Amino acid sequence: MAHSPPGHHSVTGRPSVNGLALAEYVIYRGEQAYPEYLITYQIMRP
Amino acid sequence: SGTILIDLSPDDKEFQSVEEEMQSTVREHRDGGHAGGIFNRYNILKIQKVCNKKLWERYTHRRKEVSEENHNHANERMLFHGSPFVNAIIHKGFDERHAYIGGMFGAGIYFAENSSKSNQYVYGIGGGTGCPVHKDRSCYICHRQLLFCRVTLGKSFLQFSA
Ligand SMILES: O=c1[nH]c(-c2ccc(C(F)(F)F)cc2)nc2c([N+](=O)[O-])cccc12
Ligand SMILES: [Zn+2]
Repeated sequence: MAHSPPGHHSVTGRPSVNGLALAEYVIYRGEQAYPEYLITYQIMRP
Repeated sequence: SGTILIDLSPDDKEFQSVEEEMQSTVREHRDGGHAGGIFNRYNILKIQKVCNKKLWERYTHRRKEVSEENHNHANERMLFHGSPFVNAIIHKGFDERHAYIGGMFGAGIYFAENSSKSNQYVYGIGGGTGCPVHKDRSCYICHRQLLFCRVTLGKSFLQFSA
């Protein structure tokens, strides 16, 4: 696992071509996330 | 491990607000459904609260350290995470073994605002070979699992991604 850029705790991937896409995020320390909900699902055929 | 899973009732406001975030953040993907399958919505079968005192205290300790480095602002978000290692994460927490070595922003742990983005990683990088039963990345039968996670961003480095 790499380090976050100096002076930063995470990276934000800002959508920059796809106008509809939401952001993605990267942390470099496992302690900075807690898995609060487990969602069991199926994708639905349109 | 110390982890218990508590089932939420569909009548519980917490079940309903987590389901809405899952359903409302589906988008179309540039791969036309290659990785995660073709769909506009989910059939939610179950939502469980992940309860682990030790993992929670590990998270809140780190959150206080970040907050004190960032003018008392943790910059906490609720984000999706899809992984073949979801069962190891709920028991042992996130660590370097859950990192995406080849990710666009280097070796880290990736989260998404779009539930359908996290859905692309449930069966591995690029959807791997799809469900273990039918080898189908667009399987409509097999049960899938995602995590909805509490994530401390603190001071986040902004990468514009064209
Ligand atoms: O929810 C997400 N999960 C994963 C992922 C990647 C690799 C692994 C594995 F190598 F351990 F198998 C496990 C999970 N990657 C994401 C990305 N991304 O582009 O990395 C963007 C947005 C969300 C996610
Ligand atoms: Zn299947």
